[PDB]
Amino acid sequence: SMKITVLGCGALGQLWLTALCKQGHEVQGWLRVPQPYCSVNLVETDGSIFNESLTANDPDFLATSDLLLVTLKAWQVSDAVKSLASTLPVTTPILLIHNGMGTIEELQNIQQPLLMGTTTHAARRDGNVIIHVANGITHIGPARQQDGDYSYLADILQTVLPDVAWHNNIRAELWRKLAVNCVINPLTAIWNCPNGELRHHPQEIMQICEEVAAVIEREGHHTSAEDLRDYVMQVIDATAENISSMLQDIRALRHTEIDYINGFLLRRARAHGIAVPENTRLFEMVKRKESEY
Ligand SMILES: NC(=O)c1ccc[n+]([C@@H]2O[C@H](COP(=O)([O-])OP(=O)(O)OC[C@H]3O[C@@H](n4cnc5c(N)ncnc54)[C@H](OP(=O)(O)O)[C@@H]3O)[C@@H](O)[C@H]2O)c1
Ligand SMILES: CC(C)(CO)[C@@H](O)C(=O)[O-]
Repeated sequence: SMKITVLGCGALGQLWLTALCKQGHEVQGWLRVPQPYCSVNLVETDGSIFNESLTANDPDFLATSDLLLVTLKAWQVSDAVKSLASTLPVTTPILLIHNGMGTIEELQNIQQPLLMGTTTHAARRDGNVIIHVANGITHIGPARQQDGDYSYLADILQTVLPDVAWHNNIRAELWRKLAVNCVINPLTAIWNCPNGELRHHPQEIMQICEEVAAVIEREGHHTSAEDLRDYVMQVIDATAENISSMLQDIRALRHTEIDYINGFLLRRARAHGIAVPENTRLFEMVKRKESEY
């Protein structure tokens, strides 16, 4: 029924391409370097394997797509989206799913309906396959004031890769994800540790949460440092044995998403005159680790 272009055919993109294929939707990948085909290779939670070769980089397929689904790293997002937006119909919604925040600020002139999403699914590259590590929920809603009700997408996507929840205002959700990510990613990348080690660092966590709560406050959302801290510990307790995405990036010598996590927090703090010494130091530490490669 649906025709979807997936931009960013990595771990997340392949997860969605597989799911969308199993429900009989028409899909293609959009790759950085144009190629004969997009190969999709996915090991599901049980152990089953999906192997397909799909259309890639077809501009006509793009011009007649019902949705652009974007599953790029946050620093890759807005240049890639801008370059596809003049071919995609002015009416086709663009759904951004990434960690961090700050991309919407880079996409103010997009004429398409723009949607933002967070997900707790986990998918990992293991050599040449993607492994679906965990199931989860994807929260989606409008990116901007002008973007309307595309809740119909949530219904459709619930039948593809549950669970999916639509929110008329997604901001609170982005901030709560940003808060946990400001804690776990830089600290794990710095200490080279599994998430669960952070349970030994309650003072540092709480210091970061106080800074985040102060900014979220000024951005017009009711929270407290204690509430954010409680949520960080839930996430830590749930993921105790995991290697965070930022630590995985570090270990693998890839560029990190720091500019859209703590980096974005710093941008919002500075815009309001909120001193965030601890987030600043974590940001500098991650940037430094990256300069060693
Ligand atoms: N994986 C997960 O379990 C998970 C869970 C929750 C949230 N997320 C978030 O989702 C986002 C995507 O994560 P991921 O883990 O799926 O990353 P990923 O595996 O690196 O996938 C991104 C893909 O996009 C490709 N790409 C880079 N620039 C492109 C461009 N300009 N045009 C088309 N393709 C391009 C990359 O190829 P190259 O690497 O060759 O450049 C890569 O295959 C991140 O913000 C991440 O934090 C991931
Ligand atoms: C919450 C989180 C930090 C758990 O590892 C995840 O967003 C990640 O790894 O990026």
